[PDB]
Amino acid sequence: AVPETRPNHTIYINNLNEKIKKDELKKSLHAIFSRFGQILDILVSRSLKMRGQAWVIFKEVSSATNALRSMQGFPFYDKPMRIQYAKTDSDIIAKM
Amino acid sequence: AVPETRPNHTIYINNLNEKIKKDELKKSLHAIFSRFGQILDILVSRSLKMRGQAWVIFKEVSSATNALRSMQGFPFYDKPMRIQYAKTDSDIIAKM
Amino acid sequence: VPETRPNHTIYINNLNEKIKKDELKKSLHAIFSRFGQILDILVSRSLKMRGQAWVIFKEVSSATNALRSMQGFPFYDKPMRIQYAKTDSDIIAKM
RNA sequence: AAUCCAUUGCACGGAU
RNA sequence: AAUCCAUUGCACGGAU
RNA sequence: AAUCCAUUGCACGAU
Repeated sequence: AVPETRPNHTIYINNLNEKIKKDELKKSLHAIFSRFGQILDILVSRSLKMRGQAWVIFKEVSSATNALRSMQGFPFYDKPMRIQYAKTDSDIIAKM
Repeated sequence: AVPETRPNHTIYINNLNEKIKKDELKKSLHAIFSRFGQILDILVSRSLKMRGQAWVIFKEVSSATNALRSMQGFPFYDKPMRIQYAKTDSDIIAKM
Repeated sequence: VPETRPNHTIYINNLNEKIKKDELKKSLHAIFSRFGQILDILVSRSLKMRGQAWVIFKEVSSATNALRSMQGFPFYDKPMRIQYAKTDSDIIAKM
């Protein structure tokens, strides 16, 4: 009923400022989130259905959990980050 | 009146999505909060003054504290959870 | 970058500007003192300082618990917006 | 049950 | 590219 | 003092 509550390698961030372009958004997300552990990748698209959102894929679940708990609601480009766990494993995680 | 930050066995959650019925709310709250320690009870009522709200009663204060620090603002049925400590001991805790 | 790096001081903005300084400082101490010892709470109502406060904790763990636990929580009908101070408070920098 | 009005409320309502 | 309109969206748009 | 306009700002105007 609430699979977005289940710890995952990947955190799902939405309510992101949609004026930020892909390169700056990924650089900023990497600078903020890398103190929680090794990031495998950050997935951002600016298409209609994907804007305002990012998937931050951590090597370790423990890093994802500490990232979500620490950065929940953080004011980022004038908007509080909204963070859940990804509903399903990112392909790069499932592949391992 | 300020948010209550004095630790207590019980956490008081509001800003809950009032479309979720009592039995599903309790089941979903149990699934989220059981990772912080042993839950003694979850009190939900749908009366006028009690809807949007839940009391989660932890066996140890340490579990409430971790629950509040970790799940504050968690996007739960499209609304960020607002978590304080309960102002006063729940009855199950008081007769202990 | 630095506003996301733990610091002794938390920076709060989006505060209800109608709250006067004494009640704001007393209310912020009641909220934040439960996370650990507070060295100081700096509030000014000047044009550039209003809607904002700096809460200086003795230990960084207190500031981290405070920011994580109270992020977004409504205060005088406005969600508190909490970051780490970009630079150490003078009282910390001196210590 | 459902839709609608109203309710942000610290505990152990109204309409079709 | 920019501007305006629309979009809060769980993945691996329209107009000058 | 109260109110209106303006200000979302990282410090150590009007009756």
